[PDB]
Amino acid sequence: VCPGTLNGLSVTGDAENQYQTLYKLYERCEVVMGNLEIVLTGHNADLSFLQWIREVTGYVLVAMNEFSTLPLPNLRVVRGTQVYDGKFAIFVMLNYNTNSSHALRQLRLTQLTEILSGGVYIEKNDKLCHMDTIDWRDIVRDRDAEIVVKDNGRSCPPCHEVCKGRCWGPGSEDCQTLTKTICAPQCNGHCFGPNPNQCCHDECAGGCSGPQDTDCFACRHFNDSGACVPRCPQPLVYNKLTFQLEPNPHTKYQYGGVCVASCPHNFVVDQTSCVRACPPDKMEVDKNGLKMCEPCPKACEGTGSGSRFQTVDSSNIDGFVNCTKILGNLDFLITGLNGDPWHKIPALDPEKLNVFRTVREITGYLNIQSWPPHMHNFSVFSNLTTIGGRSLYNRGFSLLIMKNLNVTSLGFRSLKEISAGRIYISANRQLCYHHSLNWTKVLRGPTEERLDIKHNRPRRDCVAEGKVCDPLCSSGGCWGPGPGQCLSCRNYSRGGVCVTHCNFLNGEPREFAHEAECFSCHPECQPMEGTATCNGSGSDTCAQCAHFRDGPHCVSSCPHGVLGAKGPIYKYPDVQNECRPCHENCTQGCKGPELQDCL
Amino acid sequence: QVCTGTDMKLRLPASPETHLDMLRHLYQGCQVVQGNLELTYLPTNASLSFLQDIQEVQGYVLIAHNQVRQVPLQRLRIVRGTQLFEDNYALAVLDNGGGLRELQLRSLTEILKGGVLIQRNPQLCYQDTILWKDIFHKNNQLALTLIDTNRSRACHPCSPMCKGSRCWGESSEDCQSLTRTVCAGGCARCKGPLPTDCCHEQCAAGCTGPKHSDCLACLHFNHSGICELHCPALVTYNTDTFESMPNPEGRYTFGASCVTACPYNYLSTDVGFCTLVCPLHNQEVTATQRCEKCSKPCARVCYGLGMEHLREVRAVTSANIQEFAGCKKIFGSLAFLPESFDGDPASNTAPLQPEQLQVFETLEEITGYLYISAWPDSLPDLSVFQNLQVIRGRILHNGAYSLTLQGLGISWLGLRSLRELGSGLALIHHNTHLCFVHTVPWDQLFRNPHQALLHTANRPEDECVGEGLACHQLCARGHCWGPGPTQCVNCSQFLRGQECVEECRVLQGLPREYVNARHCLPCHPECQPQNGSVTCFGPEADQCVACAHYKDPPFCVARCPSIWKFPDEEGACQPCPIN
Amino acid sequence: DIQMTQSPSSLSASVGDRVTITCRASQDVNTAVAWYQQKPGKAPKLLIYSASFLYSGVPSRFSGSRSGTDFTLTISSLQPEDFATYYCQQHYTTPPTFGQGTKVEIKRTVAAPSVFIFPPSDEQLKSGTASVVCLLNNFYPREAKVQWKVDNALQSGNSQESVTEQDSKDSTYSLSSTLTLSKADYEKHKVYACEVTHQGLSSPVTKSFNRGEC
Amino acid sequence: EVQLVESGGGLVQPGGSLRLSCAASGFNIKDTYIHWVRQAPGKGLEWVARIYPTNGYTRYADSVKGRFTISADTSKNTAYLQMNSLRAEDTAVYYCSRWGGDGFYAMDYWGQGTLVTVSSASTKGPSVFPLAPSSKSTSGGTAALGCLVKDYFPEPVTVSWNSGALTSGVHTFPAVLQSSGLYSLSSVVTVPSSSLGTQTYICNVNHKPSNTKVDKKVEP
Amino acid sequence: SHLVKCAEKEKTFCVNGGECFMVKSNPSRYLCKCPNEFTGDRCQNYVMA
Ligand SMILES: *[C@@H]1O[C@H](CO)[C@@H](O[C@@H]2O[C@H](CO)[C@@H](O[C@@H]3O[C@H](CO)[C@@H](O)[C@H](O[C@H]4O[C@H](CO)[C@@H](O)[C@H](O)[C@@H]4O)[C@@H]3O)[C@H](O)[C@H]2NC(C)=O)[C@H](O)[C@H]1NC(C)=O
Ligand SMILES: *[C@@H]1O[C@H](CO)[C@@H](O[C@@H]2O[C@H](CO)[C@@H](O)[C@H](O)[C@H]2NC(C)=O)[C@H](O)[C@H]1NC(C)=O
Ligand SMILES: *[C@@H]1O[C@H](CO)[C@@H](O[C@@H]2O[C@H](CO)[C@@H](O)[C@H](O)[C@H]2NC(C)=O)[C@H](O)[C@H]1NC(C)=O
Ligand SMILES: *[C@@H]1O[C@H](CO)[C@@H](O)[C@H](O)[C@H]1NC(C)=O
Ligand SMILES: *[C@@H]1O[C@H](CO)[C@@H](O)[C@H](O)[C@H]1NC(C)=O
Ligand SMILES: *[C@@H]1O[C@H](CO)[C@@H](O)[C@H](O)[C@H]1NC(C)=O
Ligand SMILES: *[C@@H]1O[C@H](CO)[C@@H](O)[C@H](O)[C@H]1NC(C)=O
Ligand SMILES: *[C@@H]1O[C@H](CO)[C@@H](O)[C@H](O)[C@H]1NC(C)=O
Repeated sequence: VCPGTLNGLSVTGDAENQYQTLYKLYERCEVVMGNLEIVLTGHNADLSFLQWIREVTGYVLVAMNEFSTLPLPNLRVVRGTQVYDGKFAIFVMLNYNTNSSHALRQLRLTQLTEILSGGVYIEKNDKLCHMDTIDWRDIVRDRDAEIVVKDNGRSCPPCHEVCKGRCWGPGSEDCQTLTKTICAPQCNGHCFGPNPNQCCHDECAGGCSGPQDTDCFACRHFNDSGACVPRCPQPLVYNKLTFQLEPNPHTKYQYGGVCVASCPHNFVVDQTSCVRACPPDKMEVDKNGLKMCEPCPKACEGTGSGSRFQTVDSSNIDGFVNCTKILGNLDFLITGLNGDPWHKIPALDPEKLNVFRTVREITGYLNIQSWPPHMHNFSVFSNLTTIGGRSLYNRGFSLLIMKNLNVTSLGFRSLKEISAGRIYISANRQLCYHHSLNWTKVLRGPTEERLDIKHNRPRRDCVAEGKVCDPLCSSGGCWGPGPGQCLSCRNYSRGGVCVTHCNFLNGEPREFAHEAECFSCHPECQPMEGTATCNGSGSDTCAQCAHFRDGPHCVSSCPHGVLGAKGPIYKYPDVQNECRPCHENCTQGCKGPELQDCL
Repeated sequence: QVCTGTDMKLRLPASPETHLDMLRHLYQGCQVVQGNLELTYLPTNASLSFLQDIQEVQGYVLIAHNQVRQVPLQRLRIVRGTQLFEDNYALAVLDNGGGLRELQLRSLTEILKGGVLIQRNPQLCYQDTILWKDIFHKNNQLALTLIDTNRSRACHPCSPMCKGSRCWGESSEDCQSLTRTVCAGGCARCKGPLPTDCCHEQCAAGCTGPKHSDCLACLHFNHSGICELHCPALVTYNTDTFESMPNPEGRYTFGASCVTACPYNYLSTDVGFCTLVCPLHNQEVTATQRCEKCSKPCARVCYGLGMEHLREVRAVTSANIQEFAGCKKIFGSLAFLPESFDGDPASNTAPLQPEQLQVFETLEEITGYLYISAWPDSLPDLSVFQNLQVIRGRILHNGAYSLTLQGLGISWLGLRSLRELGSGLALIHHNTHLCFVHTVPWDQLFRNPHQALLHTANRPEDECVGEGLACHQLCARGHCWGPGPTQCVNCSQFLRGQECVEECRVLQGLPREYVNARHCLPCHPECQPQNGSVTCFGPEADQCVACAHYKDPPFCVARCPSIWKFPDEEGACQPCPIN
Repeated sequence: DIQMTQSPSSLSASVGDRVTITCRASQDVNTAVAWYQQKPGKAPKLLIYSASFLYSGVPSRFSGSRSGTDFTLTISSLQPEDFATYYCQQHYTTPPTFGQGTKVEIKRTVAAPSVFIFPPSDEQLKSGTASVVCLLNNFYPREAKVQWKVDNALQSGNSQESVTEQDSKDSTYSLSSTLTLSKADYEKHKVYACEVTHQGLSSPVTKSFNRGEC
Repeated sequence: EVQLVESGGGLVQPGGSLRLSCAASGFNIKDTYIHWVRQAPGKGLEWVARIYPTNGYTRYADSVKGRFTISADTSKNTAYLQMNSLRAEDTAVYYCSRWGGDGFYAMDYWGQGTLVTVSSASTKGPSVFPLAPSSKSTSGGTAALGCLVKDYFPEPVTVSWNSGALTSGVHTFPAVLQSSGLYSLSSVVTVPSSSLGTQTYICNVNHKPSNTKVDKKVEP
Repeated sequence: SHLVKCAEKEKTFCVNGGECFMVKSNPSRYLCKCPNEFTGDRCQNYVMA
């Protein structure tokens, strides 16, 4: 299983670089989570490594290349979740050299059984044979899909006679197997034999080895522990006679096409389904560990796949104004800063990035591949507390920092956890202070295989130059050189900043401890010397009253003209500076408890 | 097309006289029975032709204690047996001795659950001729058959046309067809002996063709003509983007078919089921109703009989009368039995008193049925429920009745607020003192075509008229719940509020009023009565012709408020110079 | 329904001058009349209630009086800040009803506008249209005469104009006149010009530009 | 003093409906008379309706009887006005006000008002066409530069310079209705001619109804 | 081959030094040749590792 690609017809590097890229990605890939794109491949390419591909999630795009065959003998199902040109699941274009020296001759997709969505487009292939020898409607599920097979071959040979006129090539091994157009009337689907009793299950994608929901090659909807089902087991059982709904003791959540006992911690639960974000009329609500959709707050959407924005940009960034939680990914690409003339988009004023200083949560990945040259950090994300990892870059990484030439520190000082995905930090020639960080305290779950922090400023020099975090910080490291960037302080913290001590027994601004954080004492609290001033910021948590005592509370003075449940309250100070109620017949105060003491 | 069944089993009918009418109203014109089909205690020469339309029964079919020779259920194709009669029987024919001679269940080709019980029917000829094994669905079933052959009847052999000597009766049309035991391969149902005759797997009673659109009846579920495993979800899930989506083609599941919306009295749900019940941790919310999830702790719910801790309780007694205190809507039924007003020496439970029934004074809605077969002789009416507006009938007595009054001494109903009977039949009988039955606009209370009033042995209309007992002369159309001007449905003059009157006190009287939608509402207290003219135009102090005292613009005032104001020479409040 | 006639609908007085606004009720409503003041861009606010009484929070500059059905709102010293629409409203019957409303202008000397002309933007021309703008800045009174004569061709029916609110300091107005052309109508013309006259202008002023020169 | 905040405004088509609200703070609306008043463009004030939650009585102007319903929620301390069967002539700014006090019956409490536009026309974001300064925009020692905002709907559209940094010498001219059915707005600033090409002059046009923001630099 | 160079306006299509060229095809089809370190349809993204 591997991530697929999405470059369209474009390529990277020369023919060899492109080949090696194709090789490495699909070297042992069975299921392509994306498109299969083979463009400008030379005739000397060994593509036999593609032999293991069984399923393609998106489209298959083969164009402008020259090689004799396309070695995908085990490809059975093309899902067409992505359709090239919005029309066809399979593209075969211009697969020949104009000098006629080399050309594509065969596809040999002898196991191709079903295309769940999209049509087929095979055009301009001067020597491509046996394209009109395929009963394409046996393969394409959508009867309304367009199928184009035109300019393909001229002097091409007939199929082997055993093929009965249908083949993917000249050999007997190339004969096409029909699975639908030869079925009994009762089937309305693919079969594994001509009999009415040999029809494949409705939930079956591609062919099958039997009639059961467990006999199928691949599922159309959900895979429930081996069975292909239209849905996971529902929370309620419907009684068709009494119109009742009874509790279902055995439920599974819908998650990415597989039924699971419980939803992952970083996904919000819609009514029985793990979702990347709730429907437009619902909001996320915290319950017992899980988050749940309920009948809203600002729908502040992110960039990347599932969004119209490829990057934060001069025309996009204003959407994040007063945003505290980004519903999606967050890409910063080079063009998102330099500008993109193709769309008449101007450069982004770097200081507009300050708009992100209010964002605490990103539900997707954070991808920074470019950052303004005068900035040496990502302190603009200092307010970031968590990365969801519900959507992942190249289906793997939740945090990506690449080639930030002038960045020395990371920031994200408020960042506590990354719920999912891998971390990739590389080519940051100046990045220094990340070396000491204990990622096991931030990234949830096992991290040994998920951390890639290679090819950055050498630790030898980082340390040798003295570029280390304030030593007062505990094991776990810092996001930068300051105590305010410390993950966990050795002693106490103030305002989140690592400090040596609190002003408990001394110091004008007397404090008290709470969770190793220094908190100030009540304003009316009497400063103590040699002992703790207070055990709280309350008027009743101080060791001694600095002024006057009103019952349980220390006050600056005894109250006059205060309205309580009994009306206006007036109290006077005693010789002990304790407060007492004035005579009931007093005016605006008193000097004592007696009537004659009234003002 | 679709109606509900009944729940009597072998219990006698409350009113043998109206029993046949009951069945007709319930089943006439029905194709699908959302309930059990029960035809019991029928007389000879019964007009049962109304049953000819029935094709499917969701529950069981019970025919018992009938003197009829035949029951016209020729079109019945499926007995689904969701509920089964006794020892897992889908079909039961008992003690029909008069008595049945033929089954005539020509179209019956499928039973999904349960067996067949035919006993003590000393006329019946073909109970042991039918190949019940074929009728039983392929799926594992008890499929127990108890066939009593002690018919004591000389019966004719099946028609020559009935190859295999399998028939439901003596006619050629009665020949039994076989759909399973004659199939090729492993096909559950077929049109014939060939592989080409196999029916689609979603077909139940058989088919007219190979497609799921050709089914005679659906095995799992009927979606607008197409037999399918499930009703299309209202909301779907994208497995590639991990997102839920609205489904334009999504539908609600009602019984065994899709609907675009739930039928009246049924709740919609977010799972897409139509229910008579709102599941735990949810609320019933109006718009049309739906059941919504509780996001915050659920509100107090009052329950009636048949629900929760009262599920096993037969009637309201002094032991549980208090549970209805402060209730406006009761989730469940109410029932007042002789044991409710008499005592119980066993449980040592006191009888209900007239002053205790007052707990229902605040009651506006009953989700179940109201069954009153006993009532205090000190109460000439049911006015304790005068504020009752709606009876939903989601729970029915004997599966048929939502409002039943039997053996009461009440002279009139007095249920003036009652405006809707959401479902179920009404039965009023043996109320020999009860007059005001025919004075009620029952057609305005019923909502379903299958609803009707059944009545007998109530006070004779002639006696009511002879004594001059009738609706008030100001009562529109003569439609009333009782003899008083306060019990009238609508007034031909003015409603006043809760009493028909000739006019409002607009031109004459001290306590002057104004007209508002034929109601008579009081003029503001600060308003001056106008003799021979209109005192006021509304209830507010700025809607009067003249002030009773003096003005405080724009409103009339008795005395100025303390901006401290005083009554000036203008005859109006002005800000004071003394502060 | 009590009708309220308010007058004058327009007054003009210098700063520090005394200004009186009156309204006549169709009925004797005692003192059940209030005066409200609406500043540009703001909701109406209360000044005077019960005919003559000053509401707390309201500048002492205002007071009122009553004689029969005639009510008066008086300001002893008109300020620039008092440039607003005043309303006389009765609160005697229901509905409450308003008069037409009165505006008060700050009187000052007559002065000519500063006149200049803009060309269409390049991006606009590329959009298939063109807007040519002639603007009269900082003048009084608000009345002015602006004529479009492109290549001496007088334009009409293809222009719109707008007038700003009275300046809070100089008691002046500005006037902007926009001439609408299609790209084709713009191209066929070479010399665009705006002829402006004013009461405070001793000599008519014309500004112009050439297409392609900006 | 008290705080009154109107909302619920925006664009509605004729025959449709719009629900206005006005939140109150500093007092309990329950005990006072709640009024709505509307002002059509170019017109004076028209009284619409009142609710008096204490007894729940309402009154309406003849102009809205049978169409508008007024109410309030004393638990939300918020006033509401449900306007049905709206027509183009109902375009106005709708103000909320209250008669604070017991014997005091004048509108001492006022909000800001919200604009209700009733029109079959759909919304439209503005096109901004920056008007460069030149020797022909020069008068004495100063020169004008500006921006024209064309074809937007509905009004208003908010226009400022340099994100609000430049307000001095800035003159914004009230919108007019174009034959297109859309509105036109203009704004200019007069500056020392020596500042041209040196001082940033960006016209910032914000049209909420269409989620459209256009930033145009004005220069030769 | 099947390829031609982009027009000066079309060349704007590719970024980060990507070379713009076109397929000789009723609709215009843009391709870039990215530097080894760049990928994406316009060479807008960096290649990881
Ligand atoms: C799945 O559900 C659909 C929806 O209900 C269902 O379609 C319905 O089938 C019934 C037949 O069972 C149709 O009822 C007929 O409608 C025609 C209309 O002209 C009538 O003429 C028919 O009358 C016959 O029966 C009468 C008995 O009283 C005779 O007197 C008369 O002469 C005819 O013989 C009968 O009423 C119904 O109209 C359709 N509904 C729709 C919308 O088409 C479908 O059959 C179900 N399929 C399965 C497998 O369950
Ligand atoms: C449904 O999912 C199950 C896994 O839960 C698949 O079964 C696995 O298939 C792989 C294929 O190489 C085997 O290596 C595993 O050992 C299998 N696991 C088990 C428990 O058998 C199954 O093939 C999937 N079916 C479909 C149609 O997708
Ligand atoms: C990095 O974090 C990990 C996990 O918190 C630390 O490993 C734990 O160390 C404590 C020390 O007492 C042990 O009690 C735990 O059992 C260890 N956890 C596991 C999974 O082994 C690790 O020591 C930290 N490293 C640094 C430099 O702080
Ligand atoms: C919301 O946006 C406004 C825009 O000016 C800003 O002033 C305000 O501070 C923002 N509120 C926040 C960040 O909570
Ligand atoms: C982050 O970069 C800014 C750029 O001026 C700098 O002022 C600031 O001190 C840096 N923060 C840290 C922790 O280095
Ligand atoms: C978010 O930014 C505000 C800005 O004042 C700051 O006070 C607050 O502590 C920040 N929150 C986090 C999680 O850092
Ligand atoms: C009734 O049928 C049962 C079936 O086994 C038989 O044993 C019994 O003798 C029959 N009774 C009579 C009276 O024929
Ligand atoms: C009484 O009948 C009249 C007939 O028009 C109807 O308008 C009125 O609403 C009815 N009153 C009641 C209480 O139904």
